[PDB]
This record gives sequence, C-alpha cells and structure tokens, in this order.
Amino acid sequence: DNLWVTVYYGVPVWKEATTTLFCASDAKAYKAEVHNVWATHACVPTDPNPQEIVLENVTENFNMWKNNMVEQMHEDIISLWDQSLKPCVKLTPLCVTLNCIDNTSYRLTSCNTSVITQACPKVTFEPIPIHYCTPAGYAILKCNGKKFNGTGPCTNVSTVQCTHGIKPVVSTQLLLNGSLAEEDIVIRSENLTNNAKTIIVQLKDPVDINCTRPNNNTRKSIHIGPGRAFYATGDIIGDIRQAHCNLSRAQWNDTLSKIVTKLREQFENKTIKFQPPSGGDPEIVFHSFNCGGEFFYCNTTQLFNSTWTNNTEDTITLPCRIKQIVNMWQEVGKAMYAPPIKGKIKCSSNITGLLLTRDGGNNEMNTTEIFRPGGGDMRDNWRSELYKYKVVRIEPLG
Amino acid sequence: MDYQVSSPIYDINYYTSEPCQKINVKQIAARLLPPLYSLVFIFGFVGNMLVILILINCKRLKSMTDIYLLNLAISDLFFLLTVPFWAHYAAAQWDFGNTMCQLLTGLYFIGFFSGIFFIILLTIDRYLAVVHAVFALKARTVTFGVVTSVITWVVAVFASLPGIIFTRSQKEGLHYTCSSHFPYSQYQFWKNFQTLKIVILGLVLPLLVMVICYSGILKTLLRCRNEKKRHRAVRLIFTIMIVYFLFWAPYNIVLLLNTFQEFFGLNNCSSSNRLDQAMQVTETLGMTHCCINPIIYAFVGEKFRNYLLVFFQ
Amino acid sequence: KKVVLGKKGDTVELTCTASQKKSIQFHWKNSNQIKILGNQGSFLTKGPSKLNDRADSRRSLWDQGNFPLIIKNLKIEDSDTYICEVEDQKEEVQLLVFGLTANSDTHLLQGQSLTLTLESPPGSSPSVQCRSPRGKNIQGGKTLSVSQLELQDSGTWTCTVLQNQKKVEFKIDIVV
Ligand SMILES: *[C@@H]1O[C@H](CO)[C@@H](O[C@@H]2O[C@H](CO)[C@@H](O[C@@H]3O[C@H](CO)[C@@H](O)[C@H](O[C@H]4O[C@H](CO)[C@@H](O)[C@H](O)[C@@H]4O[C@H]4O[C@H](CO)[C@@H](O)[C@H](O)[C@@H]4O)[C@@H]3O)[C@H](O)[C@H]2NC(C)=O)[C@H](O)[C@H]1NC(C)=O
Ligand SMILES: *[C@@H]1O[C@H](CO)[C@@H](O[C@@H]2O[C@H](CO)[C@@H](O[C@@H]3O[C@H](CO)[C@@H](O)[C@H](O)[C@@H]3O)[C@H](O)[C@H]2NC(C)=O)[C@H](O)[C@H]1NC(C)=O
Ligand SMILES: *[C@@H]1O[C@H](CO)[C@@H](O[C@@H]2O[C@H](CO)[C@@H](O[C@@H]3O[C@H](CO)[C@@H](O)[C@H](O)[C@@H]3O)[C@H](O)[C@H]2NC(C)=O)[C@H](O)[C@H]1NC(C)=O
Ligand SMILES: *[C@@H]1O[C@H](CO)[C@@H](O[C@@H]2O[C@H](CO)[C@@H](O)[C@H](O)[C@H]2NC(C)=O)[C@H](O)[C@H]1NC(C)=O
Ligand SMILES: *[C@@H]1O[C@H](CO)[C@@H](O[C@@H]2O[C@H](CO)[C@@H](O)[C@H](O)[C@H]2NC(C)=O)[C@H](O)[C@H]1NC(C)=O
Ligand SMILES: *[C@@H]1O[C@H](CO)[C@@H](O[C@@H]2O[C@H](CO)[C@@H](O)[C@H](O)[C@H]2NC(C)=O)[C@H](O)[C@H]1NC(C)=O
Ligand SMILES: *[C@@H]1O[C@H](CO)[C@@H](O[C@@H]2O[C@H](CO)[C@@H](O)[C@H](O)[C@H]2NC(C)=O)[C@H](O)[C@H]1NC(C)=O
Ligand SMILES: *[C@@H]1O[C@H](CO)[C@@H](O[C@@H]2O[C@H](CO)[C@@H](O)[C@H](O)[C@H]2NC(C)=O)[C@H](O)[C@H]1NC(C)=O
Ligand SMILES: *[C@@H]1O[C@H](CO)[C@@H](O[C@@H]2O[C@H](CO)[C@@H](O)[C@H](O)[C@H]2NC(C)=O)[C@H](O)[C@H]1NC(C)=O
Ligand SMILES: *[C@@H]1O[C@H](CO)[C@@H](O)[C@H](O)[C@H]1NC(C)=O
Ligand SMILES: *[C@@H]1O[C@H](CO)[C@@H](O)[C@H](O)[C@H]1NC(C)=O
Ligand SMILES: *[C@@H]1O[C@H](CO)[C@@H](O)[C@H](O)[C@H]1NC(C)=O
Ligand SMILES: *[C@@H]1O[C@H](CO)[C@@H](O)[C@H](O)[C@H]1NC(C)=O
Ligand SMILES: *[C@@H]1O[C@H](CO)[C@@H](O)[C@H](O)[C@H]1NC(C)=O
Ligand SMILES: *[C@@H]1O[C@H](CO)[C@@H](O)[C@H](O)[C@H]1NC(C)=O
Ligand SMILES: *[C@@H]1O[C@H](CO)[C@@H](O)[C@H](O)[C@H]1NC(C)=O
Repeated sequence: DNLWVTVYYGVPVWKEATTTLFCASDAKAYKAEVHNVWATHACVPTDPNPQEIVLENVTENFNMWKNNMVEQMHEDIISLWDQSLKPCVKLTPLCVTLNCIDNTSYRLTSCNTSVITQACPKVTFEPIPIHYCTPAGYAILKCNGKKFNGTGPCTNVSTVQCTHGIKPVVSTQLLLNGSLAEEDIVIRSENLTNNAKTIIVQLKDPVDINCTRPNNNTRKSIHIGPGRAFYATGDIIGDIRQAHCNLSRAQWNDTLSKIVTKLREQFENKTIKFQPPSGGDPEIVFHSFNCGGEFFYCNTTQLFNSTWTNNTEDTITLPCRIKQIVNMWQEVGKAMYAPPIKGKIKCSSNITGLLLTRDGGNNEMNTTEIFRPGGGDMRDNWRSELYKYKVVRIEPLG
Repeated sequence: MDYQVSSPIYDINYYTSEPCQKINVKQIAARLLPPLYSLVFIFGFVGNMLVILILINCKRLKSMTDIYLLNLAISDLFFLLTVPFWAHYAAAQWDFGNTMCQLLTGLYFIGFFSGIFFIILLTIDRYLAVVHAVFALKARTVTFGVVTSVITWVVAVFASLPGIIFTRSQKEGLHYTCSSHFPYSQYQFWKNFQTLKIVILGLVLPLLVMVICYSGILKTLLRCRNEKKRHRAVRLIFTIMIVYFLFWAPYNIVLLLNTFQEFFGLNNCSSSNRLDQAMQVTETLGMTHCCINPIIYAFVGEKFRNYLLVFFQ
Repeated sequence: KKVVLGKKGDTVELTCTASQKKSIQFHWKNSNQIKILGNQGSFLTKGPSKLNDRADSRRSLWDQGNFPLIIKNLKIEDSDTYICEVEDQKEEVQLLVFGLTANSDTHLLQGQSLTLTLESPPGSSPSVQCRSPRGKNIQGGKTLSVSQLELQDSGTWTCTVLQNQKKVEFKIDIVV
C-alpha cells in the first residue's frame, strides 16, 4: 500500500519538473483480463481520499503541446502492448549507417528486416481508468476554466495529487471512452492556419455507438438425410471478418451542428465543408479501434461527406472489417495476428472527442474550409486527456 | 528493405486450440456417386417393375403376404424416384428450388420408413402363419391386409412429418442447399429428437421383432422336419430381414455417432475426420438396398424364379 | 536551396535533414501550401494534392533522420518547389522536369531532314547541348533541326541540357 502526506500551506516559486510518476488504478488481480494483470504487477490501488487545494489568486501559462508528461504515458502504454497482444510475426525494420563525404551523396539503402516469431493466444481486452500520481517532492496543478483555450493561461488554478480517470483506449478519427467537456464543445489546436497541427474537438454530449458482428457465420440448419456428410452442421457460410456499427442520427446531428458554430466564430464566416480523407494508410483512411483482439477497421465515408451552410437544425450502417495484418502505431513495421474467435463481440462504446485536420491553401480562392478526419499520432490522443494537468516541482525551505 | 509480408489469402476457420484441416471429400465422392446411383436407378427401376408385373398378373395377390410384397416394391419406388435427383446433387448442386423440396425429402423418408414397416408386417404375417395357425387364418383376410397397409402408409407419412416443418433453401456455402432449418429457440431438443427416430424405428424395432418372431418360428424346426415347404418359405422372409440389416445397420450405428461427438463417444477431430468418410459410405450402402429385393426374389424365392435355380445349376 | 532534374517518367528523390533522431513529425508542402505527405505518429498520410497515387516515402529511414520524397511518373506540370518541415524549420528544395522527343518514328531515310521536339517547362531557360558519335556537339536554342540524317548518323545520341550547372543525359531513337 502507498501513502503520501499533504501540504497545509505552500505557495513558493514554481519550476517545471520532469520527474517519474507512478500509476494508480483500481485493479482486480483475479481475472484473466490483461489490464488487470498489468495493473497488478505495476500499479497501486487508487487514493480513497483525494484532496484538491484550491488556489484563490494564482495564474500560470499551461502550455500543452510541449508537455513532457504525455511523453511518459506514451512510453507506458507501449510497455503494455508488448505484454497484451503478442504478434505471430513482428516484422520491424533495422538500418545501421550509410553516408558519404549533406555535401556528399546521401544514398542509404542498407536496411535489415528482422522478424520475431511468438505464440499468439487470443486474450481478453478491456481498458481500465488509471490515475497518474506525483512522486515525493513534486505537485500537479490543474486549471478549472471551462474553456482553457489550449495553451492559454487560466485563473482558477487548483493543485491535486492524482489525475482523474484516464483510459488507455487506442483509436483514430474518433476519440473513444474518456472525459467530456464541461459546458460547451471546445476546439483545441497548437496553431490555426498552420494546416499541419491536428485540431482536437472535445464534445459535451456522449454520442453512443454499438459495434457488433452477427453470429450467422456458422450454420444451424441440418440437412438430416441424403447429405449430412459434406455440408454437415457448424460449417462456416459467412464472412468471419465482417461487422457493422450504428450511430443515432437524431442525436449525432445535434453535436455536429455545434462544431460548425464554433468554426464560424473562429474562422470568420466561411463555408464548412467536411470531406473523406485524402488517402494513406488503412489505419488513417478508416476508423480503427480494438475489442478483444478484433481490430475493427470501420469505413466512415458515410459520416463526413456532408457539406454545410447556415440555418442548421436513425441507424447509420457503418461497415467495418477485421484485418489480421495490422500496422503497429509503436514505431515502424507490421504485426500479423491470429484468426478471430468464436462468439458475439459487442463494443458498447462512447464518443467523447473528435480529431480533425485542415486543408488551407492560397491556390484555392478566398473562401473554403475542408476538415478531413485525421489522427493516428497516439501522442495527440492523450494530449486531449492530459490538458488540465502539469507537473511542477516546489522546493521546500525545510 | 526486403520485407516478406504481402499475402491477400485468408482462411475461413475460427480460432481454436487444435487446428483441424477437414477435407471436403465432395469431389472424390462426386466422381463415384453419380454413376453408381444411376446404376442403382437402372437396376432398381426395371427390378421392381418386374416384381409388380409378376405379382399383379402371374401370382394374383391371393393372400396377405403378396399384398405386403406389392407395397414393399411400391415403397422402394418412392425411394427410387428421388435417386436421380441425389445422383445429380453430388455431381453439382440443388437446382430444384424448395417448393418441391418439402415433397422430395418426405418421399425419401416415406420410401425409407414404410420400407422397414412392411418387412415387419411380412415377418408378423409369416410368424402368425407358423405358430398361431388358428388365429392367423381368421385374421389373414386380404381385406384386412389392405386396411393394415393403408394405416401403414399414413404412419409412414407421419413418421416424416416433423421433417416437413421447414424445408426453406437459401444460398449458404458454394451453392443453394435445402437444409431443414428447424426452430432455434428449442434447438437442442429437435436435434436429438431425430437420431432416435431413425434408429428406434429402423433398427431397434425390427430387431425386437426378429428376436421375438424368429424364436417362435425356430421352435417348429426343433419339433419336426416333416414339411420342407414350410421351412423353405421362412427362408424368403428371413433373408429380406437380414439383408436389410446388412445394408442399413452400419448407417444407423454411424448416425448415432454423428450427433454424439461429445463426452458420450469420441471427441478428437481426427476421429471425426475418419467419421466424415464413414457416414457417406454407409449412406451409399443404404442407397443401394432398393434394387436388392428383386435380386433376392430371383435367388431365394422358390415361387418366382424357382425354375431358374434348377436351370442355373 | 538545391535543384535536381527529372527525365519524364522516372522517380526522383527529395530528402530532408533531421539531426534529432526521434522520429518527429514531418510535412511536405509546395509553394502553394498544399499537403502531399506528412507524419502521423508512425503512419503515412497522403495529402490532398494532384500527386495522390504518385508520392511515396521510405518508412525504414524514418528512425534515422532522412525523409525522402519519391514521386513516380514525373510530368511537366509537376515542376514546383517544395519546403520541408522538421523541428520548426523550412528546408526549401526545388524541382524541374522536362522532356525531349522526335516525331518521325522509323521513316528516317538516308538524306532526310531531322526534326526535334523539346518539351521544356515554362519559367525556365534550357540550353540544348547534344553529343554525336561523329563529333557533332551541336549547341543552340531550344528547338534544333538538322538537314542531314543518313545511315552513318543513327544511334542513341546523348543530348544533355545545361541549366544552373546541372545536366542529365538522354537518348534518341533513330531508325534508318
Ligand atoms: C468503452 O467502454 C465501454 C463500457 O461502457 C466498453 O464496452 C464494454 O466492452 C467489453 C469488452 O468487450 C465488454 O465485455 C464483454 O462483455 C460480454 C457480454 O457481457 C462478455 O460475454 C465478454 O466476455 C467474453 O469475451 C472475453 C473476450 O473475448 C472473454 O475473455 C470472456 O471469457 C468471455 O468469453 C466468452 O465468450 C467469447 C465470445 O467470443 C468466447 O470466445 C469465449 O470462449 C467465452 O465463451 C466481455 O466481458 C462489455 O460488455 C462492454 N460493456 C457493455 C455495457 O456492453 C467498450 O469496449 C470500450 N471501448 C473500447 C474500445 O474498449
Ligand atoms: C474554481 O474551481 C473550484 C474547484 O473546486 C470551483 O469550486 C466548485 O464549484 C462547483 C460549482 O461551480 C461546486 O459544485 C457544487 O457543489 C455543491 C456542494 O458540494 C453541490 O451542492 C452542488 O450541487 C454543486 O455540485 C463544487 O463543489 C466546488 N468545489 C469544491 C471543492 O467545493 C469554483 O466554483 C471555481 N470558480 C469559478 C469562478 O469557476
Ligand atoms: C448475416 O450475415 C450477412 C453477411 O454475412 C449480413 O448480410 C448483409 O446485410 C447488409 C445490410 O443488412 C447488406 O448490405 C446491403 O447490401 C445490398 C446488396 O449489396 C445493398 O444494395 C445495400 O445498399 C446494402 O449495402 C450486405 O450486402 C449483406 N451481406 C450479404 C453477403 O448479403 C446480415 O446482416 C447478417 N444477419 C444479421 C441478422 O445481421
Ligand atoms: C487564447 O489563445 C490565443 C492564441 O493561442 C490568444 O491570442 C493571442 O493573445 C495574445 C495575448 O493574450 C496576443 O498578444 C496575441 O496577438 C493573440 N494572438 C491571436 C492570433 O489572437 C488568446 O489571447 C487566448 N485567450 C485567452 C483568454 O487567453
Ligand atoms: C502559426 O503559423 C503561422 C504560419 O502559417 C505563423 O505566421 C507567421 O508569423 C511570422 C512571425 O509572426 C511571420 O513572419 C510570417 O509571415 C507568418 N506567416 C504567415 C503565413 O502569416 C504564426 O506566427 C504561427 N503562430 C504561432 C502561435 O506559432
Ligand atoms: C443496426 O442497424 C441495422 C440496420 O437497420 C439493424 O438491422 C435491422 O434490425 C431490425 C431489428 O430491430 C430488423 O427487423 C431489420 O430487418 C434489420 N435490418 C436489416 C437490413 O437487416 C440492427 O438491428 C441495428 N442494430 C442495433 C443494435 O441497433
Ligand atoms: C446502443 O446500445 C445501447 C445499450 O445497449 C442503447 O442504449 C439504450 O437504448 C434504449 C432504446 O434504444 C433505451 O431505452 C435505454 O435507456 C438505453 N440505455 C442506455 C444505457 O443508454 C442504445 O440505444 C444503442 N444505440 C443504437 C444506435 O442502437
Ligand atoms: C467506404 O465507403 C465509401 C462510400 O460508400 C466507398 O467509396 C466509394 O468508392 C468507390 C470506388 O472509388 C466508388 O465506386 C463509390 O461510388 C464510392 N462510394 C459512393 C457511395 O460514392 C469506399 O470504397 C469504402 N471503402 C472501401 C475501402 O471500400
Ligand atoms: C457512455 O455514455 C453514457 C451516456 O448515458 C454514460 O452513462 C452515464 O454516465 C454517467 C457518468 O458516469 C453516469 O453518472 C450515469 O449514471 C450513466 N448513465 C447510465 C444510464 O448508466 C456512460 O457512462 C458512458 N461511458 C463511459 C465509459 O463513460
Ligand atoms: C484574492 O483576490 C480577491 C479579489 O476579489 C481578494 O478579495 C482576496 O483578498 C485575494 N486573496 C488574498 C489571499 O489576498
Ligand atoms: C540482420 O538481422 C539478423 C536478425 O536480427 C541478424 O542476425 C543479422 O546480423 C543482421 N545483419 C545485419 C547486417 O545487420
Ligand atoms: C461575420 O460574423 C459576425 C458574427 O458576429 C458578424 O458580426 C459579421 O458581420 C460577419 N461578417 C460577414 C462579412 O458576414
Ligand atoms: C456525398 O453526397 C452527395 C450528395 O449530397 C453525393 O452527390 C456524393 O456522391 C456523395 N459523396 C460520395 C463520395 O459518394
Ligand atoms: C444565411 O441565411 C440567410 C437567411 O437566413 C440567407 O439570406 C443567406 O444567403 C445565408 N447565407 C448563405 C451563405 O447562403
Ligand atoms: C440534420 O441537420 C441538418 C442541418 O441542416 C438538417 O437539415 C436535417 O434535417 C437534420 N436531420 C435530422 C434527422 O435532424
Ligand atoms: C478574392 O479576393 C481578392 C482580393 O480581395 C479579389 O481580387 C478576388 O476577386 C477575390 N475572389 C473572388 C472569387 O471574388
């Protein structure tokens, strides 16, 4: 068990610290769930009595895209995927050194393809909310402003000892399970008009999504009689790598109608035109989430086609497809997985955020706004969660 | 620089802890079944029509036994009229839709179930003739033979009537198949309810008849040997019963094993991969039985082709 | 900035420089600020341009510090300058594509006049500097025409173009 002591009163000079934090999640330590196994060997139980000391008159410049704390979580989830889904073939590139003598030719074609073969057991998979807690001597601040602007200074700074519920869910084009906005859908981006930094859009209302596969692959009709030998029962008849989702159109249309109102105020009365993405990797062109080793690659072309104009006011069939050979977001290379499993898999998920890029240009005339879906950089996935916090070290006179 | 991951091929198989590559065994069987089934249909059609011509006009169906022999040949014809369809079903697929599939499936089992039913009636008629000779004479009226047969056909229809509950055919797998889709909500009940009905009515019941009836008949053989023709008449009915058992009881045993691959029997997939080559052979052996009963009549029967037995030797 | 040359159809290599060695985010934009390629974690995003099914990048070199730009099927209209974007910097590059062909395929008789057809991009000043096996280093403007073409003047002539101290070689199909 762990234990830390408070600070009754301290307002000294603040200095940005880069110390090593310890996780703290509510595990179980008995099930065969992987996140319960990982939290048992490296995490501690959650704080039963948290304390948030509110600072009356205190301000600070919370820069968020230069936060070194999200660089630690990104190196703590890569340590979980090497203990959760062991790939059958882990093909990764490996080059060494080839240069000539910038002034001399830079033809580097020496690269080795190292392959690793491991056992592939299909294991359970479900995220668990964790709490990152500060070590001895440091403190974690937290704004309470309902807008917070991204890298802008707030005024309602309060200090804590552990963060809120953070799930390690890995997804693209739609931020899954996590925290919601307070009062209004806000947008966050490091620099607008940059047409390079992704725009994080956080929602204030949870849009639900149900992603399941129908159990009709195996046949239940019996040809009891002349056949019953070749076409015998339990024979696969359907595609075992096909699924479908559904989105409540009457509820999702409200939340998207609030996103375009924020853009109009920000970008001075333009024609918001959403579009499908411009191509690339199948983890970028399509949606990508995980449910028990089932890596749903959901076609979202019937989700971002619609163009917009002013005066704005049921079951969208989202076609998904399970692909075995997937790209690893952790560095370069691929990872071939195992065949899918026997039974109904249901992903009764949430939608809390939205990752959007921007297509600006000067060849195109004065007014257009193209917002293609982006994401894929998993550091940007948890910058949408660790935006309120900051690790600062306060020296003690004692 | 040279990565070897480029393969679009996939396998239609679930993930288990024992990979079992089960071979379809349809093509090898499709080059053996359509000529065999056609040969069965050739010999069976001209075989049974002769047994219908001879009894109707040469013998005169003057007795209850001849009536059951007629109906047994008719039961074989109901089996025979479906044989060219199954001949053209291993070879390619099911081209006949489904509206006719609720009739053809029924006609298959009407041929099957009534087939053993009249053989049992043949056994009981000969049993009554030997032991209860006073009782048999009162009840072996040809009139009573007809009304017994009419009931026997009705029961044979009802014995296939659960199979006619659903015969819907949809494209599952390579080509449309007509696999009965009985209700899912009580799925475990109906599946076990079908293995027993073939085994009890087709194997257990005629075995129980054979034990009871041929113990009373063999008692006559222990007493005296005065009448050869009484002993020779039992040889016809006895042969029909055992040739039915030689050709159908291997299927009945395997059919129990087909459903019971659980703790009751054997659980290995390789045990079910030899069993995949066992069910079709014993079903094929059963298919050949419909032409054997006229062949028996030309060898055992000393009333139909008795002059051919002297002419052959 | 440096300049390279294209040969009307082949591939070209346009590299950037990065000394951080952390696989940081890169981008690829033209003078009109249009995205073509870009880093997304460890993934590749083909940006919305007219070079969607043409632009390529070597992912194995991303953990080194060199980010190439492989564009296949080089056309004349693709001549534009491209800037890099690593560690908040703008490594400006330049790109020029051109071509040269004839009009008479096989009917080049002995004593028949020769015609050329230079396909140079607008906004550039090329200079035809050919080389013949008979020692004819004929130099001129952009369009070159020779009255003499016989059996002894066949073969793949090496016509190169000098512009900004850069030159690439070509061949000429002559059938006599
Ligand atoms: C976002 O948050 C939501 C919560 O609101 C998440 O939704 C939950 O997701 C989990 C993960 O799938 C899901 O848990 C499953 O529930 C099923 C129904 O209760 C269970 O049957 C299932 O257990 C089976 O599957 C496990 C993994 O395959 C096995 O380890 C387990 O032993 C069970 O296995 C049996 O069934 C399988 C079927 O294939 C078979 O192979 C086995 O042999 C065995 O017979 C899971 O526990 C929750 O139910 C979801 N919550 C709700 C309310 O539905 C959502 O997933 C989050 N988003 C993301 C991306 O994770
Ligand atoms: C600055 O941040 C602090 C963070 O604590 C804010 O204090 C919190 O204010 C909310 C209301 O805005 C309080 O919620 C209310 O609490 C009461 C009593 O618990 C409850 O009955 C209400 O239903 C409601 O939930 C919250 O308790 C309070 N936090 C604490 C620790 O007391 C403060 O309001 C912020 N100031 C500004 C100007 O935004
Ligand atoms: C049982 O499994 C099958 C497939 O394994 C599922 O069928 C699929 O259903 C969807 C919609 O219900 C079909 O999409 C539609 O296809 C038609 C024809 O191409 C098109 O015109 C429509 O616009 C729509 O896209 C899909 O084609 C179909 N798949 C097949 C192979 O037929 C079925 O949904 C599963 N059962 C249940 C209860 O879910
Ligand atoms: C929200 O953030 C933006 C930029 O991220 C801030 O805009 C700048 O604000 C400073 C002073 O605060 C000005 O000097 C700059 O000229 C502004 N730049 C632009 C492009 O507007 C904005 O002030 C922030 N809002 C709050 C309330 O802090
Ligand atoms: C966001 O990016 C833009 C470039 O798109 C930056 O604007 C440049 O600012 C410098 C100095 O202020 C000027 O010299 C350039 O001419 C500007 N470029 C353009 C296209 O206007 C802007 O400063 C960036 N903002 C932040 C906060 O980084
Ligand atoms: C997801 O959407 C599909 C498409 O409407 C739903 O499928 C229908 O389900 C109803 C049952 O409520 C059936 O009566 C329809 O025949 C189905 N349509 C088709 C085309 O098959 C599906 O039920 C939805 N799933 C959820 C969980 O809402
Ligand atoms: C996705 O699934 C959830 C839960 O299975 C559905 O949520 C329920 O929806 C019914 C009516 O559809 C409501 O009466 C319940 O109160 C809801 N429960 C919860 C916990 O939300 C949801 O409707 C499904 N979405 C779609 C589009 O089918
Ligand atoms: C995801 O769905 C979209 C939209 O249905 C698919 O896009 C289509 O692209 C094909 C081929 O270019 C066109 O023939 C269709 O007209 C497009 N859709 C429509 C309705 O216009 C896209 O192909 C799907 N994803 C994949 C990978 O198949
Ligand atoms: C997904 O969205 C639903 C929307 O209803 C969430 O359900 C509510 O969540 C709040 C927050 O904890 C609870 O106080 C409510 O009691 C929940 N409602 C019901 C009917 O249970 C749900 O929690 C969201 N999922 C996650 C993981 O946050
Ligand atoms: C904080 O600012 C408020 C202004 O409303 C003031 O009343 C209060 O005294 C300040 N707190 C301290 C500790 O000075
Ligand atoms: C290539 O990779 C293999 C496997 O990791 C290794 O044994 C070998 O030494 C490598 N060769 C070079 C030249 O790096
Ligand atoms: C742009 O929108 C603002 C909203 O406050 C409005 O005041 C302004 O007049 C609009 N400008 C144009 C050109 O429509
Ligand atoms: C998007 O919708 C429009 C009609 O609103 C349609 O013309 C267009 O084809 C759709 N996009 C795609 C990619 O099909
Ligand atoms: C916005 O709405 C007004 C009337 O509500 C209309 O006159 C105007 O044309 C609309 N704007 C655009 C760009 O269509
Ligand atoms: C969705 O929003 C658009 C915005 O103009 C509106 O026209 C449409 O009617 C809305 N659909 C539903 C089902 O509310
Ligand atoms: C865009 O703005 C420029 C300068 O204000 C103007 O010359 C041009 O005509 C505008 N474009 C259109 C389509 O009106």
